[PDB]
Amino acid sequence: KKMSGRAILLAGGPSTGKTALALAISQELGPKVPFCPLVGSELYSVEVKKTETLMENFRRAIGLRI
Amino acid sequence: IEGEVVEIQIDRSITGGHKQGKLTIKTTDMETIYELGNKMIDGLTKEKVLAGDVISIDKASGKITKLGRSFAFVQCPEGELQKRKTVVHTVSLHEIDVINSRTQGFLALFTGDTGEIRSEVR
Amino acid sequence: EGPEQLTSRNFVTLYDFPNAPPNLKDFNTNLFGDRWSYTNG
Amino acid sequence: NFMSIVNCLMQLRKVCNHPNLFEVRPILTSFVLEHCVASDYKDVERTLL
Amino acid sequence: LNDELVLHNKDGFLARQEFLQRVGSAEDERYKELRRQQLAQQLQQDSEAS
Amino acid sequence: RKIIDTFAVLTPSAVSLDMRKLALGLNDDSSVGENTRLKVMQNCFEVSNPLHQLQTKLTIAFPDKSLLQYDCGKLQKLAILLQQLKDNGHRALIFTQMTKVLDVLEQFLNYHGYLYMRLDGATKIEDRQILTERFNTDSRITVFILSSRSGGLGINLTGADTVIFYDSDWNPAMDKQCQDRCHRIGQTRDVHIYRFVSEHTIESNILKKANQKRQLDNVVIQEGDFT
Amino acid sequence: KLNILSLDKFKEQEVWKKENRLALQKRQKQKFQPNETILQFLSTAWLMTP
Amino acid sequence: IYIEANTGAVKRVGRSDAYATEFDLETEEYVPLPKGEVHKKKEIVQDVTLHDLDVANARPQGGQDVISMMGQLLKPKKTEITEKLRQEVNKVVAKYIDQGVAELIPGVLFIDEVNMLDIEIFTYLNKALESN
Amino acid sequence: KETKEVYEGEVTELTPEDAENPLGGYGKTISHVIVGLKSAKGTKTLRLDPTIYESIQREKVSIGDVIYIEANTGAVKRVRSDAYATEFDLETEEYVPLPKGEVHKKKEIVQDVTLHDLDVANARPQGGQDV
Ligand SMILES: Nc1ncnc2c1ncn2[C@@H]1O[C@H](COP(=O)(O)OP(=O)(O)O)[C@@H](O)[C@H]1O
Ligand SMILES: [Mg+2]
Ligand SMILES: [Mg+2]
Repeated sequence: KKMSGRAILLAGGPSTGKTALALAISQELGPKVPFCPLVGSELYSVEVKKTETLMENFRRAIGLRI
Repeated sequence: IEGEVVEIQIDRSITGGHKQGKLTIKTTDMETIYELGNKMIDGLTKEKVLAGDVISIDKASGKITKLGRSFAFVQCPEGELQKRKTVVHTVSLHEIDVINSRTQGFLALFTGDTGEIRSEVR
Repeated sequence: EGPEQLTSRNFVTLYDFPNAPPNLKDFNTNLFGDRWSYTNG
Repeated sequence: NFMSIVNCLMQLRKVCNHPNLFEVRPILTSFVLEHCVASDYKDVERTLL
Repeated sequence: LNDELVLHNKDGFLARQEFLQRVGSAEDERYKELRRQQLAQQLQQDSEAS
Repeated sequence: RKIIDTFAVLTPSAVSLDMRKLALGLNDDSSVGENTRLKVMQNCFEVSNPLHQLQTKLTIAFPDKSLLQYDCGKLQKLAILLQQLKDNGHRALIFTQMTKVLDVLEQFLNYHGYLYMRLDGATKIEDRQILTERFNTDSRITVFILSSRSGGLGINLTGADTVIFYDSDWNPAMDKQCQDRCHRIGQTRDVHIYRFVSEHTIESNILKKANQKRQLDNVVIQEGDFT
Repeated sequence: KLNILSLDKFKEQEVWKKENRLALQKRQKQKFQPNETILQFLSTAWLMTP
Repeated sequence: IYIEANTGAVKRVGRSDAYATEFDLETEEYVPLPKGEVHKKKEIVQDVTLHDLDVANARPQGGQDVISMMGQLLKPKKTEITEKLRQEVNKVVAKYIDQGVAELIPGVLFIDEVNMLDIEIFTYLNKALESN
Repeated sequence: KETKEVYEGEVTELTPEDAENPLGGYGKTISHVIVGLKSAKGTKTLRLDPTIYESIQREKVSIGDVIYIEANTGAVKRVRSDAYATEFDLETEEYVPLPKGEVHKKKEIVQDVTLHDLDVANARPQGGQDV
């Protein structure tokens, strides 16, 4: 909980466990930490621009306990 | 509670805000009288209930159901004056999703005008 | 017993009728109107 | 400091009653974030018009 | 039943209690600091007056 | 109405007051007229709303009522046993060790429409005596829930034919004192005793201890009429 | 004799309590009186044929 | 009834059990009187997300008031949020966490099949990654 | 396509019929209402269930202007008349002539609707001051 904006991607052929790796990361992190899954095609909305949707997901990604 | 209406007395106070009701309802085995509150009277008066009718009443909802006029083509209801049953409400997951999206989203179940339900709802 | 077109009864309470059948009284009032009733005589 | 019998006691509590003695299923209601931003710019708007 | 139990305990129930007690300690310390500073101000004003 | 009652659950996660009113411009200070705002609010209040029930259901949600029976392992078995016992015209005495359990039972008992009463250490002596006297007679009152200490000692309950041990209390002496508060002299019917123990839990182990001490007395007391 | 009389008074006061609570339970609040001395309309539906 | 002071939400629990004998076929359900004093206070640790309390003042979901209902019905479509609202949200959240009332838990954003993205989204994500 | 039975015409007279109360009581009890109807070439008086009284009360029927009632469903619809049209100096109340023929009438009404009309009417709202 120190860094911010770190960006990694996992690259490989089909049927190699990339989505499985992401799901395992999410499940190991725990239900406390928010985790937003998405596909590339969701960013093409109808009523708002693509960048606004991406920023909405960015804001949705982090959480606050009060 | 289902049966054939035997009697109904109703008292309206002109320029008064409260009304007094009573009815007598029977089956082939039982026969009992009830007295009604406020919303029961109006519920019974919007659909004309007479002495030759067969009526079923749901206590939880207070819904009128007319099964037919016995006389004045349906056999008299039999058995106990009250009964219990089970009802199943079946609905699509998409409909549940649409209902909770917005307050007006219920209308979108028929007009088909709903746009990009937020992910947290699902 | 299923004759005629059913029977229902109506009544007025309590034991007093200030001016004719009160239902018929207000029927007579709305026949022509309050001012028309006043000017009828 | 020290705690060894309270473990057994509250374990007994959980086995006995179960879903209570700490919390119940609550009445869900929205968060009430209350600082707002309308009053911050209300003065500026009133000065402008 | 190991995995779901481990996950829910990673969320945990006592974790909320620890968070609440941390918040309680924080606001208690803030109140204590306010009390101490107000007492110091009163004492310095009293010493200045006399 | 039934569908909208059953399938409307979710509520907003965060709401901000002074924003709903500010959206329409109808507030204490706004660019709209001071009296023009009054006409529209009066009109809106005169306007009826057919979607009000959805608004209520989507703002505050209650966590059902039946799940209290569902969410405890002992409560389901207790309800089944109580229904079976009541259908056969029996009466029961329930025993427990924690006062916080009693009210937990009470809202449960009121959920099933049972006739019952209670006796613990916070009851006045005269009230206690009249309560036990009333329970000794009468039959509509079905179950009597007693604290294992205030009511666990010498008491002349006879009407109930069943004893329920919701929880166990360490040594078995108090358990035997509790379970003999029904079948002492005047019990004209067989007394059935049930004890609620959760499998694969700590409780079982505790129960184990008790039983040993029980047979302890069975190899100690040999007095009576000497030969 | 006095103590036996006292037990008899205990019995009579307990039956007094029983009848008192029975009367309290049966008293209820069925006294709305939504009639007054005003003009009231009565409607009945029945099928007589003697 | 059951009123909540923080939000003004009102819910009628139902008719009291005292008047349980007024109509033999009364449709209204009955509930015993609530236990404890009339005024109670509770402490909750409910979680939230930044987007949640951003959309909270971006567009409301008020509740039982007719004026709030019609206000939330006036605009049915979502819109782009100005950066000023985000900055005010950040300031409010910073004040909250400074006051020792809340804590911040960063999360993860997973994007499967990034090859569907176009050049403009890639450039904007490049710009937005270098944020705080 | 469906049929309807109609009694439409000009009111001749209307009167309740007092009768013995079915139960114990001290007051007038109306068991029928007699309504007379006259139209071109036809006239007929009818005895009706007194409970329909409110239908007159809500309809402001008056006497001798107009009337048009359905047979089985009950209720009454107030459709003044040319008989008293010129009687008043001036009036903002419309007048209709005497209905033609026998008071009792059989009417067959047929209409056609496309399914798209039914769908669009079901989806689209209607009413007055609702939100
Ligand atoms: N190490 C592994 N152990 C078990 N199953 C695996 C492993 N790696 C991949 N799989 C399986 O291979 C399938 C493809 O994984 P996924 O990541 O969803 O798609 P892809 O690997 O094509 O990106 C998954 O259903 C997953 O169950
Ligand atoms: Mg894959
Ligand atoms: Mg003894």
